[PDB]
Amino acid sequence: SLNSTGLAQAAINGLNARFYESSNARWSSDEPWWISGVALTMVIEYMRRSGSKEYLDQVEDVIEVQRQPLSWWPSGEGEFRADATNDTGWWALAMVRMYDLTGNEDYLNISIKDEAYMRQWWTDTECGGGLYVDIQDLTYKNAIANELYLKLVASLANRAPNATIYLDRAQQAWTWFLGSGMINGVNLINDGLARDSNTGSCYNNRLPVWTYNQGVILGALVELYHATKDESYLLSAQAIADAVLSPSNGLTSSSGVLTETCEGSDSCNQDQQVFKGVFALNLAELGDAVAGASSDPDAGQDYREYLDTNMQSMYANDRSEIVPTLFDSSTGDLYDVSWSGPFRNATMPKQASAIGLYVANI
Ligand SMILES: OC[C@H]1O[C@H](OC[C@H]2O[C@H](O)[C@@H](O)[C@@H](O)[C@@H]2O)[C@@H](O)[C@@H](O)[C@@H]1O
Ligand SMILES: OC[C@H]1O[C@H](O)[C@@H](O)[C@@H](O)[C@@H]1O
Repeated sequence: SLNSTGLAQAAINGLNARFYESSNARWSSDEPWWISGVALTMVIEYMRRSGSKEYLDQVEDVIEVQRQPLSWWPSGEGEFRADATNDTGWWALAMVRMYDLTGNEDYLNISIKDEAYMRQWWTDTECGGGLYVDIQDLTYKNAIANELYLKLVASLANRAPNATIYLDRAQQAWTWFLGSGMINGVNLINDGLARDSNTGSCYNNRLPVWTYNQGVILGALVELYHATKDESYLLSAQAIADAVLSPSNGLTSSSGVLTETCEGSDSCNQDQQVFKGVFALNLAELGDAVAGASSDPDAGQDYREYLDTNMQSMYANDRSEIVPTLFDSSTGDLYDVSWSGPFRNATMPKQASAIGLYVANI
């Protein structure tokens, strides 16, 4: 009885009415810039799966302005090339989805510039591969910057000209990620790697298991499947997704609701508030690829049922509505960080995570 398309549009309206800045062509200048890129990916994804184009003009506005050289990183020379490789990766993947929606080669070209920019900080001399996240310091090869890069080259291997060098880079990047040790004994991905002070060897730093570090890798393995037709990539993604859905690992509550590790202590900062929706959208990409790769009608049913359970829970316990006025006739929905907990406030990262879950059910 739940229309995920209608609720996604209501959440996007709530996101715009409360957090969109027309004068800046950006959501919430007080919140991390990379989350505007995630929010743009959510809006673009809503339009792709629903067939709507209500926000196409707004998206183009954001793209044209945020494409300019960043005031805090002019050496990047615009095209979303920022001071952290993970910032560039989020916008690069948004530009891939923009190309998927419009077919405009201009957006694909941004994604190609972003790939070359990110590879500038891939080094085989530390950890045998992988790239750094802190461009200025080069002290952290974490999980998210390398999952974003892996998903980028894997997508370019399916859409860009000269896609062979991108397929070669994606297969080598996955080989490094697998052998890095960041995937642990229960098939979940820790935050990043640390380096031995004496030997220079790298090891899993045992930092928290974040939901979006279990999601972006699924989209990367799905794009690696499309380019190779090798179901081995899907099986590896399925093992990671299964670990997230298993209540023994703590990411799935006893009610079957996705729960970030910081929700219990109510310590989720601006970054962590958006992590859940990123995983949900990527899990929908896996479930779609799994269902199409087999003739079983029940293929991917566990992932679809999981997304539906979380949608209903957040529908009933995490929802609020903006108060309409005599002057502002705007309508929509607002959401907090916990998909099962109550509503205390609504911020842009929590709103963006909200849209991602609804779009994952479209
Ligand atoms: O919150 C957990 C993550 O925290 C850091 O990533 C977020 C921050 O780092 C990015 O380089 C920049 O975009 C910042 O603006 C952003 O706030 C990393 O430690 C990451 O590995 C963690 O998962
Ligand atoms: O304002 C500074 C600007 O650059 C920083 O590196 C990032 O945190 C951005 O999110 C922020 O908007």
